[PDB]
This record gives sequence, structure tokens and C-alpha cells, in this order.
Amino acid sequence: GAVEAELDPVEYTLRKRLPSRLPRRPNDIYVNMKTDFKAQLARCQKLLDGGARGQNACSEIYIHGLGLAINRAINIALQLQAGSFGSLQVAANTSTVELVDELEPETDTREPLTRIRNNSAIHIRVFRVTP
Amino acid sequence: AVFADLDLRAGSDLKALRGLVETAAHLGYSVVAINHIVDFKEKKQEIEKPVAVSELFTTLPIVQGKSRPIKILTRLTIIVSDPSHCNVLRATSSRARLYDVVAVFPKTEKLFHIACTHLDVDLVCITVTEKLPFYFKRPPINVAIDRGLAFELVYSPAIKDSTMRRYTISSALNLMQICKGKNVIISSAAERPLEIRGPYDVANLGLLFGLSESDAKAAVSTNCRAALLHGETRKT
Amino acid sequence: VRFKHRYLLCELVSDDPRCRLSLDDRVLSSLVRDTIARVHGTFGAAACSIGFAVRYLNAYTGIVLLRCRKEFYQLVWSALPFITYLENKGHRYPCFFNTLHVGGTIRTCQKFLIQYNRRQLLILLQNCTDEGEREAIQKSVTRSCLL
Amino acid sequence: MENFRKVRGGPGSGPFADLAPGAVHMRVKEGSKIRNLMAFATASMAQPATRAIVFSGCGRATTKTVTCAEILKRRLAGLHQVTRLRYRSVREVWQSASLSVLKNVPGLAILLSKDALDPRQPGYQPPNP
Amino acid sequence: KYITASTFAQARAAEISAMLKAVTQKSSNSLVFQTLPRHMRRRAMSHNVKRLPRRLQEIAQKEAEKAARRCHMNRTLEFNRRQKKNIWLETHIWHAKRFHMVKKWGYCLGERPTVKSHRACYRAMTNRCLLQDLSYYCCLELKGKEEEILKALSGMCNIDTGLTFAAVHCLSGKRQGSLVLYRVNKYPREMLGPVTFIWKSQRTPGDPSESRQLWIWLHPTLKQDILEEIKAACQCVGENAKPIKKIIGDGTRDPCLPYSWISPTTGIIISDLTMEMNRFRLIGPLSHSILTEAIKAASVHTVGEDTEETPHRWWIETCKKPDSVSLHCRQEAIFELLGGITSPAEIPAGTILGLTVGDPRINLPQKKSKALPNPEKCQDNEKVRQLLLEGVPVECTHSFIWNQDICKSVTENKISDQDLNRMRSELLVPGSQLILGPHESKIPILLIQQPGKVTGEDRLGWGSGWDVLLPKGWGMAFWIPFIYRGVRVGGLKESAVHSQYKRSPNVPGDFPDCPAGMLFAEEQAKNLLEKYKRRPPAKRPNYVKLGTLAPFCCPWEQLTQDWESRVQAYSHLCVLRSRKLLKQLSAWCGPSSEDSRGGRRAPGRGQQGLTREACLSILGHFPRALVWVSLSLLSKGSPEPHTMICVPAKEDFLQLHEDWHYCGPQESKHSDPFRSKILKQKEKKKREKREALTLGLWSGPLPRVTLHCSRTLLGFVTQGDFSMAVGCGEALGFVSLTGLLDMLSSQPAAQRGLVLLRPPASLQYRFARIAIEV
RNA sequence: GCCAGCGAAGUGAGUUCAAUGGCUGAGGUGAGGUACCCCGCAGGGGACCUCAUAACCCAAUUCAGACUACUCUCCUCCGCCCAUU
RNA sequence: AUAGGGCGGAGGGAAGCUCAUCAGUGGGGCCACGAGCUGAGUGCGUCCUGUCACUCCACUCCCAUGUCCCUUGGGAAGGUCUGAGA
Repeated sequence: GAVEAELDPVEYTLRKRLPSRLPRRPNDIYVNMKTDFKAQLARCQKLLDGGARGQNACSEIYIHGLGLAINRAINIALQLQAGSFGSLQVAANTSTVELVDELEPETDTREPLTRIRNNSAIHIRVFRVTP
Repeated sequence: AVFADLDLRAGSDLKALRGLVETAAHLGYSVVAINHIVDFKEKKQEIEKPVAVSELFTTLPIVQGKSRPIKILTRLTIIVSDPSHCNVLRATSSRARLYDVVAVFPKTEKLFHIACTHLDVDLVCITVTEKLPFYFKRPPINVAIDRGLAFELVYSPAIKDSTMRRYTISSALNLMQICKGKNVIISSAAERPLEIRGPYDVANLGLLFGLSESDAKAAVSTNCRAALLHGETRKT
Repeated sequence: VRFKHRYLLCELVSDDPRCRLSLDDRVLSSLVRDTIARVHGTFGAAACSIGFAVRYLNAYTGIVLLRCRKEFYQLVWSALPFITYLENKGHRYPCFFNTLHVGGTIRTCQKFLIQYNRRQLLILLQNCTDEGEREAIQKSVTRSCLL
Repeated sequence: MENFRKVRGGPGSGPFADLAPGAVHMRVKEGSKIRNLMAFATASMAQPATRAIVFSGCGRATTKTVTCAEILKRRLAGLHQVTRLRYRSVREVWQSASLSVLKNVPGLAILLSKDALDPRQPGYQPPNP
Repeated sequence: KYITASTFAQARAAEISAMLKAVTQKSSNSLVFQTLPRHMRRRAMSHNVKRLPRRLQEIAQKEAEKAARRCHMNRTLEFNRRQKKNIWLETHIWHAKRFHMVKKWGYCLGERPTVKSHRACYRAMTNRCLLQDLSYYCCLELKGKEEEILKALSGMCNIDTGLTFAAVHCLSGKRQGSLVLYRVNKYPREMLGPVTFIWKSQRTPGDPSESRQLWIWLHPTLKQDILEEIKAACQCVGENAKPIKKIIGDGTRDPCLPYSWISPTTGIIISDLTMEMNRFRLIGPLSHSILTEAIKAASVHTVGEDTEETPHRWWIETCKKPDSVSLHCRQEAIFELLGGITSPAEIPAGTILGLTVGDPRINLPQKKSKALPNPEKCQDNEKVRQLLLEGVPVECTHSFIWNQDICKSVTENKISDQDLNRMRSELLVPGSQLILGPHESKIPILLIQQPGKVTGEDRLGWGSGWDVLLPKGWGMAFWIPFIYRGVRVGGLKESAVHSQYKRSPNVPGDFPDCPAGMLFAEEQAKNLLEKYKRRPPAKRPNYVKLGTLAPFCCPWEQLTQDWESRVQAYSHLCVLRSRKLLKQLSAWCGPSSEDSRGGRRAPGRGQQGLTREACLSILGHFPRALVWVSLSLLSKGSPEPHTMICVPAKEDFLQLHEDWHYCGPQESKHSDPFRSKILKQKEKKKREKREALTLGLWSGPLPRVTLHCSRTLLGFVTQGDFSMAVGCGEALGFVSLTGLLDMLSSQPAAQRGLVLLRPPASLQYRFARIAIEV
């Protein structure tokens, strides 16, 4: 039933309810996929220099990333560390995210099925440490 | 839309060169091109190792803005008055293939005609010092703008005199009114260690020359990349 | 009932910090009026007698914020590069350079000044490599984080 | 198609080389190497060796070294892991005319340990799951 | 010290600027009344001083030292006399207090907010909380034996092409179904309409022996359309009194309506109810957290043990069984477990969960707009994973207020709220929560959530929302605690951006069908014609010279005739809402690339392959096809409503492949001979004084739509706007497949979805990309 | 008649020592001229060039309504005077 | 009768030209996931051993810090008017 003709949506991956708080005192940056690289790096450069304009005050940032977004996140981070030109501390945190996929064909006898997957997420944490 | 590309006429010693490079990198520049004035009286050709920037500077110039590595070009400004000296420059089209942008400086109207007609140059230098009147014919200017010839206007009369300011502003207004203003870039020479101006100020200074409220900045920011591409296609 | 003002920032770039110490409002105003009177006539300089005025000045920093009108800021900003040969008690050669032209709006002009000051601090750090200035840099970063 | 890769774990490799761990490298893109490295991890869990596991990855494999080293953390249940992020220069020569190009790639290193980091962490702050 | 004094000077200048702008932005011209935030400004502070806070009132009194008739009637009787004409919902007065209320096809509803919040509604829709008022959904309750209602739904279902709702029976116990119903089973492609469907089977029978309920929820014009369909299909047989029901329904209650009849022959009991219960759609991730913190389950312990004096005996009769206490405990535990979940975004498809809730005005926090996140304690990860994997609320799906007599006994309580406001002030507590409980409101409510953009693979489950289902008595009382927590309210414009941002068509009338779409198009055309005759000439551009028959949204009825004539030479409104063929169209229109074999990836885990005869065989069984398309602007474009989608030529392909950043070519001008005819009509009119056509209306719709423009137009856009979900122009428009198959057969080469569009006010063509993600 | 406030992010423009209707070209409309093109009811339609597209005034939280200041502009009720049958 | 020419006054919840390029100020927007989490295929090893290599098979190419997009003072934005946003 999952081979002939079926509906395959990907629902969501849990991050936390942290990003309701994270853009207030610290800064958080989520890297999406296939949108733009240069726009993400420009928003990183804009949010990094923000003092009393960005959110409240730039003190520390950390960037979230999933399976390929970890690669685009390490790319924007290692280009931002070359671009911002200041001595900044970069520490990465590895975590496990549970992914749930749903599948169901359109038939009056079949039943839906849920597949489990595990993904590796990174948190790239940049501190403003004295040079 | 590559900004911060202008030309300089500056070589005295290594200390003044480092000072002008640091000043240009601090204020408003991301590509520095050094001209070398060669007149028709000396007729000297030293091309192999005259300058040696990378062996003497320290690994990077850093700017206050985008913090990008500056590309440094070595250009040659040849003052050509005699027609035989122009034939000497015709002989150098295959002998020594260096000095990416070749900049001729004409003084004869027939020589300026064959410069825009047959002679393979990149950017024609037009400066007027001490009573140099010069007319312009429109079809060679049309062939020049169809080809890609960007007209250089090197200015620095602001510290020395005021009559030189008068002759430069008169030549600039005549060029803007006759040439119609399609591809003309203005640049500064550096003999004294402080003969440089602002990066955004080039727009209003070409506005004082004329050409538009905006096409001075638009024309320099387009035609410098166009002139680098034209010199690259001439080299390759 | 109001008039749209324009403002401009200019940095004095020179060595020999006696030139950095030699600043005054009346002296700078008379200097700008005298160097516009050489470039422009009565119509250019007298419009600067009513519209142009000194607004913000720093001695050591060298950033000058000046006012200018709607129909005259092109003339003022075209008269700015021709400020040459300031004669004073010593033999000095100061010179202005434009950072960015802000269309009025003093608040974001002060916002852009803070980012420009942070760029002037952070870029100078790696090329010098000296701890005596680095301690004052750390104190300045700490005092900015206390704000 | 000849590539040379220069790495710019520089001060950190010293205390590890004092104890000689097992080194892991993931070049670009390879499938059965994940199973082979998990087999060596399962073997070295039983073999007599100190608590020090080193993972390294460059290029596109900077995602894959995040994945497989996660899986061992679901089995070995390690405590202190340092993830270091550095520049790596890849100078490769290829043919279309032979041309060489120098790219800059991220390089990701994972250091699993328990007792070597216990006097450590005033500065680095590794995660402690 | 050169560089040291420079460092101190730069630090002093940075400190001075950073303090100066921060003090000056909060100063606001040294005025205390302008120091307040701009969302919290009231202009009546000069008349009375109580419009400012007390700490600010102590300054405003010193600032004041420095510086029409009454209602003479019963206002309830005036509201009843006005409610005799209109509907006047319980929260309609709350909306009309601070929102624009415009009369519509049914009742008068909220179009736009009074305050400018168009960016703020999207910013509250992404991360924050936002709710709506959805009361127009009329409900058909059908009762009957298990074998007969399945036949009554099989006469209407069309499972073979549509989505499964009736005979599936596995999706029914956990969640609901949401799809489009059809007409009588002749299958003519005539009648269609979206209907949200609800099953419920009780846990104890487990066999076809008891009475099975089913619910239809739909739209009022759809109610007028489908009520006749059900009737033809199944069987052809002195104190203040608050008008909770509708006065149209209350006046028709003696002759006809609500429509609650039975059937002796087939045993089908039909209950058409216009306003029986209400539904509220709370959209937002933080909405789930504040719904956890505000809505709380009532305690079954203290009432169930010994507390019983005087009525609400039904809770005693329910709590008499020992299974109800453990059932309410499991419902409260699963509700707290849902509260432990960080978002309502991870949930399979529209789940249903109902429980008994102590009313959220018990707490009533003293502050206003007090929005907080969760505490950092986020434990119990195993039960969250168990609820996310299976998610089986069979036992917790409790139908208590769905009955005929119990819900009316709930509604008969007639609770007041101003007196309940006064009882809190009589207790004189400063900041504590104290509500006496000899008689509490221990009533159950339902939660049906909604995932949005499940079909679209661009965002994969964007719109996460909840639906609070509640009786008609408990209305605005449950509205206002969320408003005090800080939930924002959006009108029909917020539903329109919910449609166009999620790339779904609007369910009232923006999709074309025969009874609803045509009347809604004519109603919108009356407003556009009023704005057209309202504007004088020399302001608007003429559509004769530059464009074509725009923006009147019914020319495609003769466009598809020209397409089928062009097909056959060399039934109406057939919408291909069949998901298999839509995935086949997604396989061509989505990927536009060539690497080795297929689009965007060579393995693909799919079936790539070209056959044009199999594509032409689709048009033989499906005449006059019309499919909606999500189109995306690449660069340099802002779409308007009613943009016409034009087929690109080969020269446009060459000029776009030659150089990047290339704008579309201009449209040539057309002949306009009608101006002399309108001048002759004006001369004849002024002659006769001493067919009204002003500037581009005429009775020539047939020969033009065939061939007028230089390019071939095939597509009509209803919602053309730029979305902040992408950061460019993102439009949604209806096209025909007979023009798309020629586009797909014209280019086996590079980019194929790049198809131009033309707005009616402009002469510029702008290219976009076609996507069909269903 | 009296009685009811919320210090925390950021208005399909949101500034406050107070930004935002800038230039060019073609079409819209009010007009004039024709040595251009097509069709045969003296003519009709399209094409080319020029002029005019102003004033009132300027937002600081929004909306509804009322007011006052308008004339490139459109739908009507009209008046007076001049000329014709 | 020709509202042919000139002027004035009244009423309409009357409206106060658009588009594209170059350029100036300010604002907004730019969505954690390649079904590569024990991935697949090939050559030596191997059939129960890969500090082996290859294919950007998922093109994400490019010194990447914006050659990205949108719009931007109306009928009246003016009255020391009314009312509402409790």
C-alpha cells in the first residue's frame, strides 16, 4: 500500500519552546534549506552588530541546525568568524532529534503507518570573548 | 556594481607608497591601480621587475568596511606626442605582454584619431595642463563607446594652483558637453602624501563636472569593471 | 510648518594630534565659509550663512556632524572636498573625508556612528598586537556591555 | 583529479597523543565505512584502551561525522565531547586543459572523553548529556 | 599616549551616543502621555484622567494643574429590536467595539481591524498567538442505523476519486476528515463544496446495533445549496432575556427552521442546525501554551466525594460510575502531556480530544497582555514520544455535551459575568485567586486541531492551530480570558492571508463552482464596478489600449470553449481535484532540470518517463479542465489581483538564457475604436434629453479571448500578493490543462515552468514558476 | 450624577535637533495639425508631433462621522446674455 | 427648437493619471531537515576482517557578509471638534 500510491507528509521535528525566549536576551539563528546562502550570512552580520536596534543588546548568539542545515550552519559560522574579524568563541553542541513520518494510501481497508527516524542537530554557540 | 575602483599616479619611495596604500584602504578603496608616467623624451622600457608590491607589502591591506582583500594592478601611462613614438607603442603589441591596462596620452588630433580608430589601447588619458586646447570629432567617439574605450580624467589641481583648476574644469565641461557622457571615469594623482578625496565624494565631484545627478557614480562603478574586463579580453 | 533638514558626517584624517587638539566652532565655521567663498560666490556662501551651521564636534575623534538644506546640500557636499590649506599656529595639512550621507534623521545618524566606532575599534586590534591598548579595549567592551 | 588537503585539534592533540587513541577520518562520501567504524567502536569498547575517542571530518562529510558519532553516543553513552571547528584548504587539480583550484572547507573534530576533561572546562564549555 | 587617548575618546563617544539615543527614544518630546507604547495609547486622557495608569495619573494631575445625551430605553430591548433584522452574535458586539464589521452574503462580519496590524497579524501568526471567530459553519447532524447512513453517504461520497471519510473507519475513532463533497452519483462534474466531516463511534457497542451519529460542518451559502441536496437525496418528508439563538431561527422555529425531522422508511433523522454550537480557531505555537495555562480541567475529587446540595445532578450521575473518575484523570493527564509538547505542529491530521474544563475566569490574572513562555522544566520525554508515535484518543473521546437534553441544561444555567466580576472585588484580595465552589461550571468542551499546508511540501505543516468547540451559551465568556492573556484577533482578512500564505483557495467563493462561486464573483464584481464608476476618467488606465477583459473574474467560461474548439478542430467547471494526476502534474511542472535522466535528482525513488499520447488520453475523459496553481516570482515583481498568465515565446527563452537580470518585453498597443461610439452615445443622449458603457466595457467577449494579445493567455489569478513567508511575490491562480500540455510538449529542454504574467494596471510581463503541490 | 487600566519590543510609510510626492520615455484624458497606413457611404478606424495634467496642503496611534480650504476631473437640476431656423 | 459661445451657483457618503529603467532617505520581509541514521553502486579484500579508493550518484558552482524583493505623506494628512479601542 505504501508502494503503489500513497500520501507521504513530513510533520515536524521538535526543537524546544526555547525560541519564544531566545530572541529576547540572547540571539538565535535558524538555517533553512534552498532559500539563500547570502541572505542568511547578511542576516547574521546584521544581527551580530545590533546594539539597542537588533533585539535588545548583542551579547551571545547560537545557531541551530539539522542534517544538512548543520553543514550550511558551519559554513555561515566559519565565514562569519572570518568576516566579523573579532576574537569570538565557537562551541558546538550535538543533540538527537526524533523525526516522525506519516504514510497512508487512499483505500477503505488500509491503515496509516508512522516511521521513526533519528537526526543529528547542532548548536553553534558564539561568545563575545575579549581579544 | 563593484564599488571603490579608482586609479592613482604615485611612486616616490616605499614609505610613501605604504602610507598611500594604508590611507586608501582606510578611507574608501578596494582596488588600487598604480600608474607609471612615461614621456616621449626618455623612451625607457623597464617592465620585468620595477615595482614588486607583494614582495614588499605585508600580506594584506585591510579596509574599515567589508574587509575584503584588495586587488592591486600595475598600469602604465605613456605620454605620446610624436607620431613615431606612437609607432614605438605599435611595436610593443607583441614584444612584451604585460601591464594589463595600457593607457596612452595623446596630444595630436590625428594621433587621437588613429588611437580611437586603429591603435589597440584600453583607456585614453585626457588631462589638460598649461593651455592645451583640443577639439573632438564625434564618429571616432562613437566607435570608441561602441568598442569600450573609457575616458580617464586624472585631476589634482586642488593644492597647487587655481588656474590649473580653471583649465581642468573647462576641459571637463567641454568633455561632458561634447562626448555626451557615456563612459568617463575620473581619478586622482598622488605626488604629495595627502592628495586623495572621499569615496562617495567622487559622485558629487563628477556632478560638479556634470553628466547627471547620478550617472557619475553609476558610470564609474560600471565602467571600471567594464575596463578591467576589456583589459582581460585584450590580454587573453 | 517645517523644513526637511539634511545632515552630513565628515572625518578629519591627519597625523600630529596638535591638529586633533586645534578645533573650535567659530574657527571651523569661518574656515568653511571662507573656503566656500573661494569656490562659490555670494549665492553659494550666503545660503550657508543661514542654512549651514555647526552641530556636533569632537576634538580627539575628528567626526564632525553638520547641517544643510534641501536645495543646497548638493552644493555644500560638492564644496566639502575643496577645503584645503588650513593655516594655524603650526604648519598643518588637515583634510575631510565623507563617511556616509544621512538624509536628516539624527537618531539613525547616531546609530550609524556607533557601528562605525565599533568597526574602528575591532579592525585595529589584530594588526597592532599590544596588550597596553588591549586592556583599554577590554575595559571599553566591558563598559559597552554594561550599557 | 588530484587533491591535496592541508589542515590549519592543534593544541588539543598533545594529551591525546600522550595516550594514543584510535583515529577516525571520513573523507567525502562513503557508506560502508560507517558500519566499519561502528564495528571498530564496538570492538574498542571491549579492547583495553583509555576513554578517548577521536573523530575527524572534512568537506561534505562534516555532516556525516556528526551522524555516526551520534550513534555511538546512543550506545557507548559518552559524557564529555568537544566539537572543534577549523579551516581546511583543498587544492585540487582537474581537467575539463588542466586547472587547479583552492577551496576552503570546514573541518569538524569530535573528542569523546570522561576523565580527561574533569579538571578542564573554564572556557570551552563542552556539552555534558 | 596617542592610541590610548584615542581609545578613551572613542569609548566616551560610544557611551555618549548609546546613552543619548536610548534616553531620547524613551523621552518622546518630554511628554508622559507620549511615553506609553503606541499600541497602548488612548486619546481621551485630556477629558478624564482615569484613562492613564495610577503611577502616571499622579503625574497627569500635576500636568492638568500645569495646563449628546444618556440612554433612555432598555438597551437589551433595543438590541433585541435591532437583532430582529440582523444576526448580532454574542461576540459581534465585542468585534464591532474595535473592528470593522461589513455586511456580506450572510451576516455582517469582520473585514479588517481598526488598527494597522497587517504585518502584526503575520508576526502573531508565525510565532505568537492569534484567534478567530468562526460561527457561520452550519451543522447537519445525521442519526440512523449503521447500515443506512453508510448508504446515504455512499450516494454522496465518491470515494473512488475523493478522499476517504465514510468506509475507512480507522481514521474515524481518532480524528476527523476534511474534504469536498459532491452531488447525486450521476457523476456530472456540476456540484462541489468543502465540508468538514465528523464521525463518532462509542467504545462500548463495537457492533452495528446502536444509534450512530455523524456531523457535517459547512458554509451558509453551502448550507442553502446542500440542504436541498440532502432533502432530495435521503428522504422527502420581568427580567432581561438574552437572545442566544438567531432571531431568524427563533421566528422560523414555529413554522419551519431548525430542520429536525425523521424518516419512517429508511430511518434517517436529519437535524439542520444553523446556530447550535460555536467554534473558535486559535492559531499559534504560544497559543497552545497559554491554552494549557488558561484552560484547566475541573477537579472530580471534591465534587465527586461529598459536595452535593442543589442542582447539576448530572455530574453526580456521571461520577456515580467509577470509570468516569479515572477517565477524567486520564483526560487531564493527556491534556497536561499535550501541554508538555513544545508545539501543536507535530500531530498527524486533525485530532479530536474533549474533556471537562473548569472555566478560565477562575484565575483571571490582574495584569493585561501578560504573555510568558513555559518554565525551563521540560521533562517526561517518554510519554511525549508515546503520544507523538501512536496518538490514540479512543477512550478520551467523550461525547457528553453532544446530546439533546444535557447541553440544553448546560445552556439553561444563564450565568452572569458582571456579577462575577463584582464577586472578585468583594473578596478584596490583592493578587490571589479565590473562587468559592458550592456550584461551579464543570462543563466539557472539545478541541479539534488543524495542521495547515500538509499537502504542500514547501513548508511541511505550516499552520498549526486549535479549534475550541463549545455550546452556544458559553460564548464570549470563554473569549475574553484569552484576550486578557494577550491573544490577537483577526477577521476575514486574516482568513484570506491564511488561505494565500498556505496556498489554499478561500472556501466561500474564490474557487469556481456553479451556485457559490458565480454569485460571489458577481458580488465582488458589483463592488469593483462601484469603485470603477466612482472613479472619474484621466485617473485609471484604459483596458482597451493596453490590456484585455480584466479584472472581472468570469471570462474563462468562453476561454475554455476556445481551448476545446482548438483541440477538437485540429458539462462545465470540471476541476481536476484527483491527487494522483496532480502528483503526475507535479512530476512535470515542479522539477525543471536535466542532469542525466530526470529533474533535480537521477534516482528520485520515482517513475520518470515521457509519453504524450497518455497525456492526450486524459483530455478525452476530462473535458474543460481547470486546476489551481501556486506560482512564485523569481525576481522583480509585485503581483496585483487578477493577473493574466501568458505563455512565453522562444525569443523570451533566448533573451533570458543569454543574460541574467532580464525584464519582460513590453506589450504593443491595440486599436480603440469604441471611444467614438461612446462619444456618439453621449451626443445622442444630450440630443434626446434637450447599454451603459464608459471606458472599456462592451458586449464582445467571444472573439477576443480566442486571440487578442500577442501572447497566449491561459491563467487567471484570484489572490495575487507578495508573501512574507518567502520574501517575494507569491500568487495563486486558476489555469487550464489544455494550455499547459502544449507548454510541456513545447519544451523537453531547460526551464519549463518559467511562464510570464501580466497585471491589468501595467503593460509589463514578469516571469514566474508554476507549482502544483497537492 | 458617580464608579473601571495595562513599565517590555517593533503601524500593508512610522519620524521625532522631526526621512518618504527626485529625473527620463511611452501610453490615460482634455485639444490642435497632417504629404502615414487599411477598408470604399460623402467617410470611418489606427499611426506621427507639440502643449496642459494643477492647487489645497502636509501624517506622529488608528478608525467612524461632521467641518473648513480646492479644481486637471467626471453624473445631473439650472439661470442670464449673444447668434440661427 | 439649436443645452452652439461666455460666466456663475447647487448636489453626489463623487475621485485628486499609471507603468519601466538609472539614482537618493527610511522601513519591512527573506520558512531548523538532500526519505544519505547504521544510504546505495563499483574494483581488491571478503563470503564471518576495510584507520582502501572512486561517483558534488543527492551539482549546495563563485574571492560568498546581500548584482535580493516590496512599498513609501491623503481627500483631505488641517481644526484647542465627536466617539470608540477600560
